[PDB]
Amino acid sequence: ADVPAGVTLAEKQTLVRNNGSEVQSLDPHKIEGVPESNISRDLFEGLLVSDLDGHPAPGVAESWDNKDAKVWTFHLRKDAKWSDGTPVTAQDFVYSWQRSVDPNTASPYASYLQYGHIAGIDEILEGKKPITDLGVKAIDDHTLEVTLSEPVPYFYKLLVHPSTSPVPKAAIEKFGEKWTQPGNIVTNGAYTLKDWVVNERIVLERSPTYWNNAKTVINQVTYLPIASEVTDVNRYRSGEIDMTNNSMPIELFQKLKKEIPDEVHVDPYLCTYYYEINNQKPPFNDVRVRTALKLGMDRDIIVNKVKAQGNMPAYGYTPPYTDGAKLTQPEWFGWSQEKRNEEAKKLLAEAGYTADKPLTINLLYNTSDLHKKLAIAASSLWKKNIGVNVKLVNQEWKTFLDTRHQGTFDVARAGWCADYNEPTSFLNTMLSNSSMNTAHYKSPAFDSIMAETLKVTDEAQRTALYTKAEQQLDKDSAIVPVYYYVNARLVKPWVGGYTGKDPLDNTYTRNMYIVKH
Repeated sequence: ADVPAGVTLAEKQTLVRNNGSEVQSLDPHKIEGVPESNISRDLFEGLLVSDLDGHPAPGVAESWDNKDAKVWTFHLRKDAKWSDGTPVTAQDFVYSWQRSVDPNTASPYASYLQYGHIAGIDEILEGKKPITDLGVKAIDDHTLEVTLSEPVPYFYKLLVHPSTSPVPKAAIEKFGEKWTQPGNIVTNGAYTLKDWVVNERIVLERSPTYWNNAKTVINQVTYLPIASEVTDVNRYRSGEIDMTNNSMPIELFQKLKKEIPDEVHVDPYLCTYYYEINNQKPPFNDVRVRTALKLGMDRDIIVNKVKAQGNMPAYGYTPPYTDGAKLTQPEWFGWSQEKRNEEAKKLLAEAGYTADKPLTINLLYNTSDLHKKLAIAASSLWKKNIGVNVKLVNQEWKTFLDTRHQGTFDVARAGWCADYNEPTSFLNTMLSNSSMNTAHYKSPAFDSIMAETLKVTDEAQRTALYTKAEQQLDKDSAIVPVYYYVNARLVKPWVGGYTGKDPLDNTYTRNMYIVKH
């Protein structure tokens, strides 16, 4: 943290944040969600971190080199240390990345380093080649060399993601899944784990072995797992919570904005709210049925509910403000809803679903006051607009994510947030082979467009291809875009170091401080 001149720090440097739900895991290879990443960024530190503006900055690596954006060499800082005093080495990263891509690990982010095209990865992910063939090596204890199968100019931007953080071999092998328990866990971020009470709290405490501990200010941070936005705000107003989750109660926003205007932060956020269709679940294996569902949704009515927060109605997957995106709106997005509804019902009839023989589907969502209200509106809209009957099903975060990977759902509320600020962070999740493809969308044509993005010579051509990717995704009605996110949360006046200027919102507790109050 960089505390300004004049600021008087409080004696008690402690922070309470709502994390929104109970984490899947504290193992960096077993996570895929925002809540999981939030805690992971305090506990483990990779080669690079995000600075306050979201730009990649030195983490364990203090400097780095690249040849032709294909061989990357990272010089690791000599004082990088684990919480048990031992050094963080190149060898740690080799072990960790290998573990990330091992089929036996079953990481939901197994495909993340394949987004960077590390040599050997394709056949390792399929179980045809051993993990030790991965193109990552420890040249010496403090020099990590990564070899890619082709130039990837943005490869370095991936390396801030927690799935690329190092993990402690000895704790994992001694304790298996219990390695992340308070007595067993070994960490290399600014904090370590103090306490973990399921469905109550996770308490982290400052770790003096952290190389940059001298700059850390907060001594203890508590993360809470409260899924109810309304409860989050209530416990904020009564003094328990210092920072809410970035999920507002629709109905309370304007009142908050009127009563405590200086505590309401609203910033750009590179995430898209959508209804993910299970493309492998009949009848949604029919492009006509998916298209009907996409067109029949009234984005204007949904967005109008959160209007005060400034959300924009969505026409695709990749947020239009993503670095490197110059997206086009498809023709259907310029129609009236009436016209959209008429098209949708004709499509349904072509597929054989009529007024007299209507479709009933299940809409899955994760427990949340916001998603519930929006799901009730979505069901009502679909019934009235295109004659589809929609039943709601709610599941807790961890299980919700499980269900979507297992494919035991029809349609699901979903939100995806960039992991690095470049359109492949989104588009690579719809690759046929991706560990993150919960839509179960498989288009050889799409995959082929994405393979072309790394064969072109300049960034303008790459940008034009990302637009071709989105157009293909839309032509296949893989998902039902709803709205582009904003990052809206409550932050107490004495909390310092929250700038909100990173559009991916990768904040670190080590950057905050408590002003005397």
